Amino acid sequence: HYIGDLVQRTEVELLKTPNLGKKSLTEIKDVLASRGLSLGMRLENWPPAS
Amino acid sequence: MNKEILAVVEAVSNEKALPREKIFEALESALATATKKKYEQEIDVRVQIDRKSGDFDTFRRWLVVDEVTQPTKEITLEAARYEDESLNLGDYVEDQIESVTFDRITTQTAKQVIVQKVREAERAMVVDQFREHEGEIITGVVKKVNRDNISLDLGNNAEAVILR
Amino acid sequence: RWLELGLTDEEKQNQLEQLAEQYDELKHEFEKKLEAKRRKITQGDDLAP
Amino acid sequence: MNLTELKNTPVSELITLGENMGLENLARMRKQDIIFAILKQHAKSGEDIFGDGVLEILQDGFGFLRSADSSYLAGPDDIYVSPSQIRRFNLRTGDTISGKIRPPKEGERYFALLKVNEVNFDKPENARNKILFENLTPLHANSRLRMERGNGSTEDLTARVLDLASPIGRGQRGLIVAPPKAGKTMLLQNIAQSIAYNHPDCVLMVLLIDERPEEVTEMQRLVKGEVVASTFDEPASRHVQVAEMVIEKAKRLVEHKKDVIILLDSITRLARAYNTVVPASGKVLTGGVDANALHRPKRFFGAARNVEEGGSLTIIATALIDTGSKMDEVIYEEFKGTGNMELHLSRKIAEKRVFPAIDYNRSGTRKEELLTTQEELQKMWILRKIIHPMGEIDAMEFLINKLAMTKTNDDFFEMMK
Amino acid sequence: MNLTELKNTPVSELITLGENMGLENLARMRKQDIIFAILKQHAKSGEDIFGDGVLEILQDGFGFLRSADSSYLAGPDDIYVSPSQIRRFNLRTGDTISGKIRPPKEGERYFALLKVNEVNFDKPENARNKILFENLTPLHANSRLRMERGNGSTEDLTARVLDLASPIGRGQRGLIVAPPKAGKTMLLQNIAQSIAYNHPDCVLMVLLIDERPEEVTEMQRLVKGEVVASTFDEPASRHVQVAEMVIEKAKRLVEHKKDVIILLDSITRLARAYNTVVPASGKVLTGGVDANALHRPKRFFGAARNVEEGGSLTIIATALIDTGSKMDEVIYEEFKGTGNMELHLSRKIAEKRVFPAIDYNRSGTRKEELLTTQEELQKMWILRKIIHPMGEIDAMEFLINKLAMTKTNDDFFEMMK
Amino acid sequence: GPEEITADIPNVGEAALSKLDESGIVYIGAEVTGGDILVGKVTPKGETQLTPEEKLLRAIFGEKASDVKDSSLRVPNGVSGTVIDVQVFTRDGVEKDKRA
Ligand SMILES: Nc1ncnc2c1ncn2[C@@H]1O[C@H](COP(=O)(O)OP(=O)(O)O)[C@@H](O)[C@H]1O
Ligand SMILES: Nc1ncnc2c1ncn2[C@@H]1O[C@H](COP(=O)(O)OP(=O)(O)O)[C@@H](O)[C@H]1O
Ligand code: BEF
Ligand code: BEF
Ligand SMILES: [Mg+2]
Ligand SMILES: [Mg+2]
Repeated sequence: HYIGDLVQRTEVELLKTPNLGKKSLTEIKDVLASRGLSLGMRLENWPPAS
Repeated sequence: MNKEILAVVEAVSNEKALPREKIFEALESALATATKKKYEQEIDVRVQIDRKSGDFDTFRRWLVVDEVTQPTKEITLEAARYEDESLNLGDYVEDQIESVTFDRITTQTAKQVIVQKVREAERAMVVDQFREHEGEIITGVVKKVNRDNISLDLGNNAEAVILR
Repeated sequence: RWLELGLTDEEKQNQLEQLAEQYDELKHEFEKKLEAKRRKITQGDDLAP
Repeated sequence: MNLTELKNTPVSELITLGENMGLENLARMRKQDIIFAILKQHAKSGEDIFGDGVLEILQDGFGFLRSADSSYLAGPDDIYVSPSQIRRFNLRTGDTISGKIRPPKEGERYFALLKVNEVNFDKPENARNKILFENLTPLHANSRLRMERGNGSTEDLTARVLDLASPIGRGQRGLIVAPPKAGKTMLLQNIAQSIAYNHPDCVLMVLLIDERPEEVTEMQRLVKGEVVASTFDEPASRHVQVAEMVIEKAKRLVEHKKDVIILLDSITRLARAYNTVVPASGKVLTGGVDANALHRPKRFFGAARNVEEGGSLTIIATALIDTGSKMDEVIYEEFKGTGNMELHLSRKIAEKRVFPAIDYNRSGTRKEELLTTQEELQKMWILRKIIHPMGEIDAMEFLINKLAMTKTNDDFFEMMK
Repeated sequence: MNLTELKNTPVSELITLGENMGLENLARMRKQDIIFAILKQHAKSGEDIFGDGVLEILQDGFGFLRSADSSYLAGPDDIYVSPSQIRRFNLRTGDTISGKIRPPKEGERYFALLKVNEVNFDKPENARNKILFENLTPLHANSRLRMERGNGSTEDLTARVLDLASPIGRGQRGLIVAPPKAGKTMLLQNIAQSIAYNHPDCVLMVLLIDERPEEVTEMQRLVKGEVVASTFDEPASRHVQVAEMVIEKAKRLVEHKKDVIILLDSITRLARAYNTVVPASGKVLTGGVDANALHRPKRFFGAARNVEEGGSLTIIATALIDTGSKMDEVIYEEFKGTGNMELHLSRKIAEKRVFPAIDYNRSGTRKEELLTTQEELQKMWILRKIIHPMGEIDAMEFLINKLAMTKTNDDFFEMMK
Repeated sequence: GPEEITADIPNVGEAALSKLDESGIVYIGAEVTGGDILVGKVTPKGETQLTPEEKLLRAIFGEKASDVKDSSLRVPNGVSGTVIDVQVFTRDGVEKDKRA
């Protein structure tokens, strides 16, 4: 339910969840591409401050 | 539309200098750059139109590599065991269909790509036909003598060059 | 999609078949109106000699 | 009102009815539009219409129910059935339908179906969950079809010789190899007569393709069962149409566990019509024959089989040979090792006024052990071994003289000992 | 879920399963799409799918895995395999594959392969570095195939006479030259029965081309091994398809060091289908035969050999002669000096109710010294020299009377002295 | 010869022809300020021998369009605006273009 909870993880688990086909995966990856960030990062400051 | 693609592939000007598989690959590259211009992102796609009769059925290349840059054409090795990829390079899959190959900008870029391809084809044909006469003497009128070099007519679309 | 069943034929099936016939007539009339509108909006117009 | 009473009635009663209804001058048009206008008038003053026929599904989606007497041809008499019935009852091409129908309004001209009543002589509930034709398991014929009537007429001896040379059973394939001028028409007529007199429970169907019309009219009212025929008067399109019609009718009937029997004449003409009607595939042999052009005829001959679940289908298609062209020759070569029961009728015996001209030496049937008993088979083999050293005409006259005195094949066999 | 349990099960259990799964009306369509929808439903509610079959690579690049019971035909039941597997495991046409498969999403309709498990009944590691078929060194047959069962039934004597006239071994080429009406079907059936009862370790394959469907269904469940057959019901395209399928399967199996045995009937019909399916090359002889049209059949007959490295391939293809046309005649002439073991079945003895009708005088096998022992060969030569002055029917009945009393060929030989 | 609405207009740059589609008609919603092309009409001012192979060749290669006269209608000078609707009427027998 948070973007930062999605940036720090890869899509190997995304396809594990059922009903996650080409549409959703491509949409998420293109949205994060337009946003510049990458799918799968490494940060320790999480979540500040929630 | 397939009838028009046919009419084109069978009604080419130089059937010899431009073989059938060459027309196929030229149309494929033209429709590929058309589909590239379609999407705002950068994603490489071949059309693989049925060479003999049928219409197109595009694909979507994804370039298996651990990188993430331009994720439209990115698939990590670890997250690729699904769909029985199991490979390092060549994940050219059919995730993308519905190509439009007849609108205005697509037709213009296809005409441009066809011009480029027939020019490349005639160049390759003339060079690998008149290269056999590399040791012997060649006779022919000069097209035009420029400063850096001169260009010579050798026959049917046959060009040679002599340096300054 | 399964309007048709079977029980107490003598009158239940009679009423169900009457309803199915009404449904088929309605569908045919709708298809007729569709085709009429199609051939009206797609007929070649007369412009000038 | 029912349809068949007005279909199979003479046109004179139709003219009288149309004149009594106070209508336009009726006798000035086809029988088709005559009966169409008669049904329209009877529906305008009367109750719902009751129609019947065989269903054909086009590539368009809807269906046409056509009658048997018009050889299932297009016209005002057809019945339009929407794809909604084909989705509800899951109809198929060749379904024998009979039920209620209504008159058409503007935009339409065919009588639309209101409610089906009998589908292939069966209830729609029983026909819903059924078994497909190709999904059945073919087998060899077990119940032999008795062709001897028992009266021993002047011509039934032909059928007797047939029982002597080719034991026919439910599910067998019969190929009558006979040149022209040989007398196969009355042979098939007598076969149909005997098989309807001895086995009236199984449906009997005959098919005359590229045949003279006089024979069509004289056979359509001499034997039982619907006599569907596509004479040479029409192009090959109607021939392939009626071929599909009859084959789908037979498939549906055998799917409903009914012993179907088809009489096809001739198969070479049907294959020629197929060759000229289906588009060419490029490859062409001598005689103007295509490769795929024989695929559909082959299928048509292969549809016959003995179903293990219920019922069977027995086709008897005659191959016309010795015409001069190469079409018939290559067709007979392609169909030689196809049928499991050949019957050769040499013209040498026919031209000598010796009927039936039957080449008993070259005729035979495979797996006849499953159709006849033990001592019957032994007597048949003894007779075959006795007749084989003889020629054709001499053996034929010997068999005729030995069969004329007796009335039953059993007494014939015991007297031949 | 495994595929074969649903493939070789009767369609009734499939109908029951599809009705229990709460699906659409299933019995209204082919067995193919029935099992396709059943697998789709079981995958939607269940685990991965387990499929198997034989692989065919098209000119397109991908591959299709097809089942044996449908004679390797296209349909919803095929398995799509990407060229990535053909690049990784280096697949080839005719590879027997079995492994895990997944359901298709939009854009696709065939079950895509997930992971191979068994390739030609072997591990992919062992199959990676292997030896090609044509790279092997052919040789003569050394291990003789014993066709005598030992019980001495009413019909196994046929096989006995076969052992008397044509010693068959692993890697031999058998040509059965017999006109129609001669009784070769049950002969091949008994041969298959004996060779499966005596040698159950070697794979047995039969092929019925342009054959009646009833024989196909009665042979597909009477003998061992997958009975692949392309009846006359389909065009020649399916015939050449199944020919390549079976030949590539045999090539892969013999490359995996397995004794493969093919029974082909008939070879003249297969060559005719080849002639009409492959484009013409201009040159045409009498009977409508092309020059290159026999190249592929020739290859098919030449594939059989005795491999020195491991395993062998023994084909037994029967040539149908005496039909009237010239196609079969020129085919038998071209294949006369081709097979190294001919077996002639004259119809003169068959029509006399004397089975098996075997022309022992014209039959023989080359290099039989590498299949039989010394005294066995001496007794065979003595018997040949004794029978040769006799005719055909008399020699046949003499052999029948001398073999009926004995139960084993050894006691027969010693009693013939 | 009859006049056509093909998008083959010579003696004009591609920038001016960018407002038209492949059928030679401006897209619905493309504004125009000054005198510009909006309907690609051409008429054959010459003789016969206009073969389809010649058409597809001229569409890609060859010299300029021989017989056109550039009879295409342009928006009058000074008047501007944004196109919002296009209507087409075709005589029977003549196949309708893609915009129709
Ligand atoms: N069983 C029979 N008894 C008497 N005459 C026969 C018999 N069979 C055939 N014929 C004669 O042979 C002729 C065959 O005519 P037709 O039916 O046109 O031959 P086909 O059916 O072979 O074309 C008839 O004129 C008939 O007189
Ligand atoms: N070994 C045998 N014993 C008894 N009868 C046989 C034998 N072989 C063949 N026959 C008879 O010959 C016939 C051959 O039938 P079929 O298999 O159709 O011929 P073919 O094998 O020439 O195609 C059978 O009906 C059978 O009765
Ligand atoms: F009636 Be004939 F045999 F054409
Ligand atoms: F000889 Be049979 F037709 F197989
Ligand atoms: Mg006749
Ligand atoms: Mg046989």
